[PDB]
Amino acid sequence: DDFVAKLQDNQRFRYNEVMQALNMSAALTARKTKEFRSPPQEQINMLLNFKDDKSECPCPEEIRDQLLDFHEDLMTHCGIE
Amino acid sequence: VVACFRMAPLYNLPRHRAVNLFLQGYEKSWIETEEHYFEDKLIEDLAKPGAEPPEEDEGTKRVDPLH
Repeated sequence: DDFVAKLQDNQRFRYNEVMQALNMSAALTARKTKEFRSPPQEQINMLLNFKDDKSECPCPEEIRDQLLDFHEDLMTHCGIE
Repeated sequence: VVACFRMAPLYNLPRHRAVNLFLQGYEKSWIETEEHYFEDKLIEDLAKPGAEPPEEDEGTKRVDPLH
């Protein structure tokens, strides 16, 4: 409930920055906003890709840490390690 | 291209729909990919003859749980 709320707020902020920065590089804006032009399921998939160190996702460290902590708590609840 | 532009990013979507999408994406991206090795311990614990002489057998060796 709150993880998605903060993720949505950040995606609004990044889109605002993209729109404000569109006027300096139009060619960049294409692949820069392909993320916002991607389907919502693909958006979820690409923003939830900070597992491992591939790090192509635009998710910031502060939002990443909350999910990395909740995943550890869930794994402990499941008794995995 | 304006048709792709107008299509709503996640921040326009209602909270519950985005939550459902996040649940699905989290499932595939994290829950499926997470792996732990337990077979070598499970098949060992099952194969262990459990205290058959300690508890009252007084007969042929009872089949182990794996058996």
